[PDB]
Amino acid sequence: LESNTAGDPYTDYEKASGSFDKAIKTEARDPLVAAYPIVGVGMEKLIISTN
Amino acid sequence: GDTLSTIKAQENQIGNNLSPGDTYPKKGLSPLALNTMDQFSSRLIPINYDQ
Repeated sequence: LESNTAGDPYTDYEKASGSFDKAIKTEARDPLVAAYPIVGVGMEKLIISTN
Repeated sequence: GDTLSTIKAQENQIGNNLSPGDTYPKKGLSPLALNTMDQFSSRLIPINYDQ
């Protein structure tokens, strides 16, 4: 009763078929695992310039 | 180890064409100057006293 079971931009057929972007991991091909990025930032150093 | 700046090229520094094996500016010309930091090429790239 849902065209997008996982709630992501890709329908159940596009996911199961692999007809979406080719850089999406293969676990996100089944309709119950969301194709979904988890992006975070990390600081490596901080530099101060006295005015 | 300190990244002073990361600068995306502005209108002054964009190359229109670049074919395989070519170079911008073409071979026989001089290098292009990357001397501005902001979006409209109105601010220069500064460094500290220690740098």
